[PDB]
Amino acid sequence: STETLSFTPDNINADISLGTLSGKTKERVYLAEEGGRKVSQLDWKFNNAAIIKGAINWDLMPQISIGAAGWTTLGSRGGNMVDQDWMDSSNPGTWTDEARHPDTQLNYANEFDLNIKGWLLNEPNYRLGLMAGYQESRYSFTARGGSYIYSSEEGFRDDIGSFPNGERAIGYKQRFKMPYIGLTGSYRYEDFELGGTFKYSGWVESSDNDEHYDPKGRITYRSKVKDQNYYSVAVNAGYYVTPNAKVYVEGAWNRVTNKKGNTSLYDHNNNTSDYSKNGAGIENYNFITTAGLKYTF
Ligand SMILES: CCCCCCCCO[C@@H]1O[C@H](CO)[C@@H](O)[C@H](O)[C@H]1O
Ligand SMILES: CCCCCCCCO[C@@H]1O[C@H](CO)[C@@H](O)[C@H](O)[C@H]1O
Repeated sequence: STETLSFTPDNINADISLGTLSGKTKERVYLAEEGGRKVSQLDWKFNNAAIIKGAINWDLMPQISIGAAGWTTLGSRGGNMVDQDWMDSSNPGTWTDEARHPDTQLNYANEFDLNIKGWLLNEPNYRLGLMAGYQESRYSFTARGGSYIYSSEEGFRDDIGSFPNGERAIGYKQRFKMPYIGLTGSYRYEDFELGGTFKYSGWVESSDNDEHYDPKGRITYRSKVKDQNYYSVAVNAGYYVTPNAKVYVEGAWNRVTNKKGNTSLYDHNNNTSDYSKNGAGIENYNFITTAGLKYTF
């Protein structure tokens, strides 16, 4: 089993699949000089965005395998976005302004992953291995128009208006660099196979770019968070239609826990910039449902 000294650059298997990606990311702003309370929060979300997913696995030795994976959206997907503010420092906890944007879309999203697997168990009917790898994912959104419910000077959720259809918009990009460790495995009875994979990271580095388009309030925000936590849980079920062709179905969840980081503001109008330590926060989570084929050459 895992105690067999040999080399097999010959052992390779490919994995191609289709499915959907659903998720949500929360963009937060904090005021250091005010207890570090939350003052802004943008909630970008979207469901069933079609994606193509694939992997190439090299089972070089009984002890270790190398793998490269990736997925990307197959076109855009309309979503939703909500922007709230807590301008009342005497009542932080209840939002004072809420802007809704149904006209939002996930322009695109993708991810690649390179890893190594150290097999603890490697038999014909069951596999258990440690993992170590690196992943990078990107997201890009755009919100347009929408309605609001702001708070006047001496009022509260009174200034209930509406935005110019298509005007004032916002662009939001993100990047997640994730070095990680994991556990993967699968048991096989007859031609049926059940498997799972778990990932963890405490070294995540996320960064985002928020574009506020409006020849009036045209600002650019940039944030970066470090040593952020990441968790992932995936499970699959499949059948060996042929000795070396597995048809399978899979479900994956993953989360990036919120943490504070630094942010930089760029006001194009006044050509003024502003830096604020621990002024930003970033978090997200995703659900990936997929089905496909794993061919072992
Ligand atoms: C097999 C891969 C097919 C990829 C094609 C995806 C087509 C959907 O893609 C979408 O089409 C819209 C209409 O033109 C555009 O406005 C969007 O920007 C684009 O993302
Ligand atoms: C078989 C594999 C098909 C892959 C289809 C890829 C279609 C490319 O998709 C494109 O990705 C860009 C990201 O840079 C987006 O900005 C574009 O709006 C999107 O259409």
